[PDB]
Amino acid sequence: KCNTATCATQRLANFLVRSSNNLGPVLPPTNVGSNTY
Repeated sequence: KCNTATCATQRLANFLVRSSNNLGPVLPPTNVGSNTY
């Protein structure tokens, strides 16, 4: 890192901010057919 975590984390921030992909707090697509069709 340079001084704090963000300077360093600026690259992994992605790893985490993008990590929300699996969580998917929301999903316009649909939420009733995710096991068959």
